[PDB]
Amino acid sequence: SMTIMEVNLLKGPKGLGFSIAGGIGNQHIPGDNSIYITKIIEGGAAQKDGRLQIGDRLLAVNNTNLQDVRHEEAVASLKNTSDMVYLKVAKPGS
Repeated sequence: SMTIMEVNLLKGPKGLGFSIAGGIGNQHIPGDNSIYITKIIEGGAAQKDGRLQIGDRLLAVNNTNLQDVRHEEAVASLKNTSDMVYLKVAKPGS
């Protein structure tokens, strides 16, 4: 089974503060189109909160499922969010 966590972040003065890779046409692992968190930016909301980690797979932002999307669409979904943002992640499985 998947180890799933839900994290609600307030963007704040420095924003959510994490980078993502992966996506359709931009695979992080061969055969895997998942979106992966690759950096936690110093000073951002993700760092302050502490729950998100490099290596997490970003499953959804609010009501938008990101399990099989283009990287550009995943980035857009993160930017199309208001001050409180629901993030659902899978922790490393393997």
